[PDB]
Amino acid sequence: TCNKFDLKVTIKPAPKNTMILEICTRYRGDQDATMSILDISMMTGFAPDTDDLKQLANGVDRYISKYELDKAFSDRNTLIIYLDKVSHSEDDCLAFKVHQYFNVELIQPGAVKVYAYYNLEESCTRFYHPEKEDGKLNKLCRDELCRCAEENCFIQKDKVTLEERLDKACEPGVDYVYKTRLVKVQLSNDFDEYIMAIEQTIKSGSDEVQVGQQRTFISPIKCREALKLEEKKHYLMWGLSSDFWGEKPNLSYIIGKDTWVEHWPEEDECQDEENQKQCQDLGAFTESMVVFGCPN
Amino acid sequence: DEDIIAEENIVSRSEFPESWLWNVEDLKEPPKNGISTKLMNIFLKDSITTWEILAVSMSDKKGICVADPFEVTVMQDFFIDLRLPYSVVRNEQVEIRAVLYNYRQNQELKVRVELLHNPAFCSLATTKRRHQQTVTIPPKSSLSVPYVIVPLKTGLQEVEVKAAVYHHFISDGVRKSLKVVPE
Amino acid sequence: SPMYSIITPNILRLESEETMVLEAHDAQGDVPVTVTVHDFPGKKLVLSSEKTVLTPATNHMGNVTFTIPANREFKSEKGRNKFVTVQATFGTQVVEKVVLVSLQSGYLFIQTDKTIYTPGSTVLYRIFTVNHKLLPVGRTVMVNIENPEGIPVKQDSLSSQNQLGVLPLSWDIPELVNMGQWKIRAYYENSPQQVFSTEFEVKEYVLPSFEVIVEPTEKFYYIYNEKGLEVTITARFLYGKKVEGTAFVIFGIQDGEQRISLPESLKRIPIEDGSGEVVLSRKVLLDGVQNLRAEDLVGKSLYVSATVILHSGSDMVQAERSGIPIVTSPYQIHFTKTPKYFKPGMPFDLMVFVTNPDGSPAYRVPVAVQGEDTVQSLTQGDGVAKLSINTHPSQKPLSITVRTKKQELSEAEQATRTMQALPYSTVGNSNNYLHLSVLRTELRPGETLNVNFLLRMDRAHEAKIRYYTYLIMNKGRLLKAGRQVREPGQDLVVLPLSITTDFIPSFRLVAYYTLIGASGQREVVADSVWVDVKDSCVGSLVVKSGQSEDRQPVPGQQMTLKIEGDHGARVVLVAVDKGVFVLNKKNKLTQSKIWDVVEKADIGCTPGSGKDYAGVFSDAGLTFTSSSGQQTAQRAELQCPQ
Amino acid sequence: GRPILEVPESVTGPWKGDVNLPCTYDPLQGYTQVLVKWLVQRGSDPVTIFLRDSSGDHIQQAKYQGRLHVSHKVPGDVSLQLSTLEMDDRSHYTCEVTWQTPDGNQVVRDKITELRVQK
Ligand SMILES: *[C@@H]1O[C@H](CO)[C@@H](O[C@@H]2O[C@H](CO)[C@@H](O)[C@H](O)[C@H]2NC(C)=O)[C@H](O)[C@H]1NC(C)=O
Ligand SMILES: [Ca+2]
Repeated sequence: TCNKFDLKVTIKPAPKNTMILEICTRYRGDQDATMSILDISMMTGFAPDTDDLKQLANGVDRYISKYELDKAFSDRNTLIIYLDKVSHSEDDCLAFKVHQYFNVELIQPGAVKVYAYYNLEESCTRFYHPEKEDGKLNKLCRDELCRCAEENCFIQKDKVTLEERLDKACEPGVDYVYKTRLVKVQLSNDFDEYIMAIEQTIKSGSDEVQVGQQRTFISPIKCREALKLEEKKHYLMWGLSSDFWGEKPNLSYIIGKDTWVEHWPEEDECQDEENQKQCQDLGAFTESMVVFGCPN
Repeated sequence: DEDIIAEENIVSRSEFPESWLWNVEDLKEPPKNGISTKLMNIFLKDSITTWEILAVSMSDKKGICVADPFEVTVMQDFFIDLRLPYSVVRNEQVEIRAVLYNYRQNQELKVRVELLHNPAFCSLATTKRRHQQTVTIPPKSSLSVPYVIVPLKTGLQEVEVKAAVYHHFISDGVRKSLKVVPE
Repeated sequence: SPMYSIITPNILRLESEETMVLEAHDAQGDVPVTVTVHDFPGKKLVLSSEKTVLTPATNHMGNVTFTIPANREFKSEKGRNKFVTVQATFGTQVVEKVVLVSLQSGYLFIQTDKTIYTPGSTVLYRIFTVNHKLLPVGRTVMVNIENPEGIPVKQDSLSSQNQLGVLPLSWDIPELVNMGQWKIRAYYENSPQQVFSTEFEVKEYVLPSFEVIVEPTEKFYYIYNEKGLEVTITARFLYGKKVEGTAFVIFGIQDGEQRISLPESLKRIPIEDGSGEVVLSRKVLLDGVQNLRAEDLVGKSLYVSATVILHSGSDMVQAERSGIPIVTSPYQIHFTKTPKYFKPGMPFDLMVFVTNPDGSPAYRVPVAVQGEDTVQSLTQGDGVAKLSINTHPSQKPLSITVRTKKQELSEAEQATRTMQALPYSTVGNSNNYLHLSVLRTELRPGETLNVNFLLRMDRAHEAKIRYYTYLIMNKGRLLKAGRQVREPGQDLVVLPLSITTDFIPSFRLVAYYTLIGASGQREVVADSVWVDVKDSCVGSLVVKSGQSEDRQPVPGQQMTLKIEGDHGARVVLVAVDKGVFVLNKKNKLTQSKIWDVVEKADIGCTPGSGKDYAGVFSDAGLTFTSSSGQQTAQRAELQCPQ
Repeated sequence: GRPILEVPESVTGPWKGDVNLPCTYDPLQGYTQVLVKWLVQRGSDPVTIFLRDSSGDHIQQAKYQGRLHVSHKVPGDVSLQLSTLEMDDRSHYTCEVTWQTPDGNQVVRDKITELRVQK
């Protein structure tokens, strides 16, 4: 809880890739706080407008140091705006242009922190980001504990030759291999839900699941469109032991960077000059696993 | 990359006691002008700071004597200062700065900094993709590098960051603990 | 008819050696002496040991050196004060004295490796067990860890026996724990009523990367200074480099414990090249108070608070300087080192102590008596100047006023203090006196010191004064006693006394002569002087970069420390990161703390002289007793009057 | 008599610049110099910053490393030179010399100067 400060921070696109950062702060116990500090860090590969800063600094009530001003666009990822005061009658709001100068993937949330000079503990910190809002990193929590969802949606992508499948499913902790019909797709905001019914166990393991039984699969919301699954349809699924969720007999599975999810064409739909190869190979994959069993 | 020390070959400074050399000797070696001399060999810890060494002596004939403080400064041209807080709450997001310093008198340095990955922390660092920036630090100057993390496990957990400079055999690592607290 | 006399200390220590000083005056041939110690009321004899012989070969001045041991009888009348009867038999004649005893076995000193700790960390501490000469002793000690609300939570009982007076002990601070000022509390088993403590703080923190020093340009504030109060902020990295950043400084007035902040004083300055200045305006200060009269602020103090944030924002730190006194003068004058008794008709020496308002000595500062023109002397490094006035032979109490006469200052800026002195009363109005003097110089061991014995008595009896008896008290025990010879006609004579390390941190010279004057009147005349040796260790100790000299070492690199000190001595070490001291720097163990404890334990209460002879001896910490019935009055109080 | 130290009551120096605190004595027979010591009065009371002996020169407080030098040419000259004065250097400095007499005993003389720093 932000005991002594309300902090509201937004990032919005400009009316290579510049943006508008808006900082809205005010303080609790309605006589204005004295000298206060706004400590701002940038999104990886962003820098403020030298002008907008000089603009902010020159209007009295606020101070931005010469040392911060003489800094280069080359390396200015932190920044401190000093405020002569901040009450709560309203919100004291400011905004400046942040320019991207280094196009790298992912990009890390920025952060804003407020406090008065004479007490650092009593502070408020909000994180900002374009594709996440409120800046929170993709985690996946139930009850008490989280998992880092910031990672690949599932073993990624074109040729998928028989070796490539037969090989990749005998690595470290490949604990299960199922053919699955998808029985219900319980969407939601925070985390998705895919009830897969196990059509057969190709490789069993750390979970004695019987054929006909259903198992829930969780996946982050930001993966929804990339997985793009639909009910009634069959699948192929790798997965590890470190991917489970909750105690026996109620063991939920998680889809992460290490899981293989593959669309399996239906029985009659196999006979098509576009699904010819995949159907044969997925069929070949099964028998090699059943009759032989990873010749490790 | 080219002309930079590999991440695996960088050994991270880790021993950061607030206090040490809590330690006893007797001046046994025979006197020379009433004065005995001991030579103590020590290993200095990893902190980049100034140790204030203090000695008290107790003597049958001469009693109790408190030496004057003698300071030792431990120092490097290039190094990281990982600035962690004392505790962090579980599943709450925090920023932590990893400041980089440069004291070469007339030379800037290309540096590749990096946050390491840990199962106990959620951050852009994952087991198969590194989380490295590449910054330029002007001479007689420092740079903050902000890393955002989310603490998952409880108890005493470890944040660690490394840095290597381009075109020089210079580099540093730091491994500090912080405390993870339940809800 | 011979007078047998005996001098011992006002209070006597248990289990330690003490000296009792035998004399027969106007005696003939060998006069053998037994000396016995019993407990007081209801007797059982604790030291019958020690007899001696008084010979003309030594002009009948001997000593017996005894030790009273601890007994069950000394610990079965607790809460009230212990006592003994000290009994000398000079052949056949007996002289006795009841003498206070103390169980105070010596001192204890507690050392903690840090000044501030966090929950989950261990406290490392040592206890130094010494006696009243600061030598190591093996005794049983009781040790308590005490939490911020006053509760024992760990107890311990150790013996520093075979341990070179060092007791290493530790305590693990639990994870769930009361933040605040914890306490360590040690005392000797035998003397539970004397407790030695140390604080340490338990807090949640991380070490800062830099340090902040906030210093006023003058060590005080003068109310007539138009410029206000100049303060310098110095910020510096703990590895030695300078700091760039921003500082918020803010001032406040303190009156006793009432802290009244001055919000209108708050500034925000840049710290460039590790430095920055800031002034508290005199207008702001006077307008921050409601009493507003500028002289109503004299005696209060000013404090400054600085927060410094680096331009990185990645770390900040706070620092405060306190107790900047508001003064009308840059000086104070003290008469704590001047005896408060004069000898009518003789000179009166004055040891004026001049301090700066924070209490430190003011080197090379002139002082003079009010009414005296010309008559001035400069103060020494220890901030004491000597002056002397001639006193008129009446019993009229002396009222002395001393001023600073420092050029550069106005006259309202000069310091002043007044003191009164009473006349030493002689036996039957005989006007017989003795005056000891010493030269004004900072005295170190190794030096020779000339003690002047000046006589003053009628010519009709002076020819009988063949010798002066003198004694040297140091650290509450008798250190040395001898005779200073004198031949008839001599008024002044000098004892050339050699100052050894045994004289630290200071000492008393008491001296006396005796005769049969006027009638069958037995007369004692005494005087004493308090002399201040320069403080330092008795031996020495130095840690230095043993690896000969220079360079700045790298993290984890090997290096050689060179410890140098007294042969045989046990040396204990600690290395503390200077960051700790940025958070907390209170109660660190210091050699000048040790002496300051030692001088606070003094059984002498007066810088010299007295109302009479029996006053002279007792004020100095001594008992005098004789077969003619001349004696010091009973001392029953274990502590100096106040 | 024993040797005698000469040290100015005060010295003044340019901020950011250099300064010299003179400490000189006329040598005497039977008085070997065996130790030089400079202390700084850290407000309360004093703390050894420099140290010269048979072994060599010794800086015993880190804020002086690099900035501190004590004359060593003319016998009798043990003056102290600080470089790059910081406001924090403002303080009392004590020069203390220790001689040995042929029999063995040591004798000590010291003197205090007040260093000032002018902006
Ligand atoms: C009590 O008795 C003797 C006098 O003989 C003193 O002890 C000796 O003192 C002389 C110097 O005056 C030394 O040469 C000896 O080494 C000492 N011997 C002993 C037995 O310790 C002693 O100082 C006298 N007590 C006092 C305080 O005067
Ligand atoms: Ca002293």
